[PDB]
Amino acid sequence: PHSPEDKKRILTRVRRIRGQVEALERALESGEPCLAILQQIAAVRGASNGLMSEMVEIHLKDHLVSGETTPDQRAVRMAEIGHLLRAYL
Amino acid sequence: PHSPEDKKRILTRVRRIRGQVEALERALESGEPCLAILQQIAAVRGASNGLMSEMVEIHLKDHLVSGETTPDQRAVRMAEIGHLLRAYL
Amino acid sequence: PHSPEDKKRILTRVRRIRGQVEALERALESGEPCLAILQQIAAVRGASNGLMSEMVEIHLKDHLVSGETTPDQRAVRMAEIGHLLRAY
Amino acid sequence: PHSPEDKKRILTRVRRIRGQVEALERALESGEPCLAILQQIAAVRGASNGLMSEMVEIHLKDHLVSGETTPDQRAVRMAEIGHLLRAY
Repeated sequence: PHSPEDKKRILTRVRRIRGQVEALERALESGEPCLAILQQIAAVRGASNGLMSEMVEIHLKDHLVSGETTPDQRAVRMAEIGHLLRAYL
Repeated sequence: PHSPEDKKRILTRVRRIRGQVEALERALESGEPCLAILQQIAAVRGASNGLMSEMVEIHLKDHLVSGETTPDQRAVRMAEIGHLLRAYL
Repeated sequence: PHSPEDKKRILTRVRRIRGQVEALERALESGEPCLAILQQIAAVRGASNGLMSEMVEIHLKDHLVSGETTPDQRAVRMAEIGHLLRAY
Repeated sequence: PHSPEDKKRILTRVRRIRGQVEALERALESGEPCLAILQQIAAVRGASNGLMSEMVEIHLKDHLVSGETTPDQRAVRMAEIGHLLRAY
């Protein structure tokens, strides 16, 4: 995220997830039911996906859309993400 | 896909999928075992995913990287597919 | 799918997919815009997933839930399906 | 997870996720480049997915396969998980 507001809202998502992952680690140590564990992991998966989507859009918008850039510059930028994107599906 | 070669290899992938979807429809009519159908379905999901990844990459290369475009042009192009990408994950 | 009710609803999904894929093949043959093509491929991927889901739930219910089975019988049936679930 | 080995290996996955998320939280606080962050976020998505996968397989084996259960018991257990599978 380039702009402060983007940085801000991504950090907010990450701290939420950290909290979920901490709650999940507690439940494993404390021997909480298998069902609950499965549910918590599903919540973490959903939130990680959601974070990935927002972050992909921010990155593309910041590096491929904005700025009086050249196609050569944007090609390098696209290549850096290409591996990430293939994996995303 | 803009270039003829890109159009060609996507059409090639789609025809492959058509073949699978045709075979699967056959297996359903023919009362073939459930496991096989589940498998054939899994292969179609797999090829559909792979087709998506590749097309996303081609589209991003053709509309966001290539061409002496303005940031305004790229924003319209990015918005046209923003929804697809969110949906893609 | 075992039951007629589950068998109709799966075929209906496939024929729907068939149609989308033929339309997609048509748009590629006719040289239509990238955007249109991207959008249909995305609709086909989505329909592929929905179908995978409906079919997984059917298979689990038919082979793991229904029937007075032994854990051994269910272990075999589960194993043939497990790798698929991992990929999904 | 029921067995100690399935319990250890899931905890090990969660702790590694914990680590990645704290590392990610760190890069954001410190103002590191966009690309690094996208990459770390992508590794966490990947790890979340793998964990979901492993846990689904563990849950299905422990509650649908193992144990002299009735189809009625398995139906209740299956329904509790069905939604999760669809979204997955």
